[PDB]
Amino acid sequence: LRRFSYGQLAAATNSFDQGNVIGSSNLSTVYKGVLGGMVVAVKRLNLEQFPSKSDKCFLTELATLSRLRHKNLARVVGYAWEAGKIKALVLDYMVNGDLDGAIHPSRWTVRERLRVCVSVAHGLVYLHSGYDFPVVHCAVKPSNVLLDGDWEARVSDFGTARMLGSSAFRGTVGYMAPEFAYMRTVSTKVDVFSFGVLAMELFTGRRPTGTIEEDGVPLTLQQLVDNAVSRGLDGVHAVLDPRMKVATEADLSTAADVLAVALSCAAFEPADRPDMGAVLSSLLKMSK
Ligand SMILES: Nc1ncnc2c1ncn2[C@@H]1O[C@H](COP(=O)(O)OP(=O)(O)OP(=O)(O)O)[C@@H](O)[C@H]1O
Ligand SMILES: [Mg+2]
Repeated sequence: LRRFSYGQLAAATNSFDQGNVIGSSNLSTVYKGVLGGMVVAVKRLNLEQFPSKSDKCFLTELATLSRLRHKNLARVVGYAWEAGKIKALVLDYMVNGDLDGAIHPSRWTVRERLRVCVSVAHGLVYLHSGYDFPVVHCAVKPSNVLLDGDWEARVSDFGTARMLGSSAFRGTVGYMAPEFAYMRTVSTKVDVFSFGVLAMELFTGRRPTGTIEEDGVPLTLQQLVDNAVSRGLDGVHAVLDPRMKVATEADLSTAADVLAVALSCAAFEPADRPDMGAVLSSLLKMSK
């Protein structure tokens, strides 16, 4: 875990040039950087506008990510920490962007999307039980899944992690377990829920925003998928991502099986949700 200066990160990011921006939110800007010539991502918190959650998310990401390692997790290289000037994480650069960009001939066949689910599941199994204490990520969603030079998925963005010991929901709310969104309850099951929603979006191509139908009742992504799965393989086909090739029985059957797993993950009651271990198990049977 190297500590970097402002000047070092300024130089690496070409003076934080707009053309090096590879990612943005209200709370941070992520820059491509080059330090032995190692390519990195520099996640720079927005200290000027949002000092106190910049601090919370900075320290959370730094404390959490510096203790963890796994092939399906983002990797921290170092940080810069100069109050009032810069707080930044220096991360392994992931050349193929994030899963949100990948979702919204194509490489993203049913098998390749199943592979991403498996990879993310490995990351989440490690978070929940591979370290000395369970780490709950709390923001599982496609924009927090990055892609390798080998298109291997990596769980990223630990700014909301906790260590234990038109639309229907806009922005990121559609990914959140109800007990997490409404009461900030944190358990490993909140990540199981979000993983279910991620998998649904990955195979339908639909953000989990949902829709207010015209009686004013919201149709969640989960309910859309539940209705399709209940209508059999032909129902599932109707709801799958139109940009995804679904030609063989095997590809449709595999996608149907993922959505059935995703529906169990997104159960309303936390106790009805499987653990990530059983989720991984189901997905590993489906990669055979
Ligand atoms: N290591 C990395 N390599 C390449 N791109 C990255 C990396 N980390 C982040 N990005 C890009 O930056 C975007 C946002 O970064 P990140 O999610 O870490 O912080 P955030 O924007 O504050 O979180 P959120 O978007 O959930 O509010 C990602 O969607 C991704 O496209
Ligand atoms: Mg974040």
